Amino acid sequence: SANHLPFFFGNITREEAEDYLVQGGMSDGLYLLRQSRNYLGGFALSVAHGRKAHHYTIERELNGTYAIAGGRTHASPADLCHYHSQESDGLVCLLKKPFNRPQGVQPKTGPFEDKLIATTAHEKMPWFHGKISREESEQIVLIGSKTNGKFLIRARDNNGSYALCLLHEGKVLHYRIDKDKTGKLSIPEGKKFDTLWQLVEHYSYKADGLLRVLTVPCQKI
Repeated sequence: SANHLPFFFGNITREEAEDYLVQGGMSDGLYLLRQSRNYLGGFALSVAHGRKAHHYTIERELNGTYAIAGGRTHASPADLCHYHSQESDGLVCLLKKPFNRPQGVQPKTGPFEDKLIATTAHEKMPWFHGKISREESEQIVLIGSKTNGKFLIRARDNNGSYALCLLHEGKVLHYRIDKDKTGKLSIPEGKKFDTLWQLVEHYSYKADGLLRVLTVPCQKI
């Protein structure tokens, strides 16, 4: 699908997409497309309207079709833009001009690999150490070549519930990761994610409630 779209930027952050909106002209109806960072397989739509950027999450439905939350299904993300370019339907305005990728610029692929496969890809990742107790997690973090932001994720007493251990000025910080009814992982009062690696890539880029940003993953035993 949308890997060859001129306005598909990729796994860029929400802020970076807004910077491109100011580079494009911020004319109301200017839009671009990027990869969603907290909804697996879904997309995100960044539209500028009234001197502000507006973001809409294009979720991938169960049948393989993409649709906005509380909306009608579209074959591909391009079709959704084409539909919303002629019909407003719940958005701020109609999509007028796309902001094609500037020259030199390619789709940004992040450490997501730098449905089934995604859900069980964390087992082999360096920051995931599996099921360990709290005392074991702090020991393993405290005894290596340590540096601020060194972290790991462990499985809590529940299978499906995880816990984040982060190093901050000699102290191992413990953050709880809980599952909701939908099945989305989130830190208390934090943004919800579909997978753990999306939680890592978000928190390794911005503090967002944490005392510091995740940096280097602790190597697993």
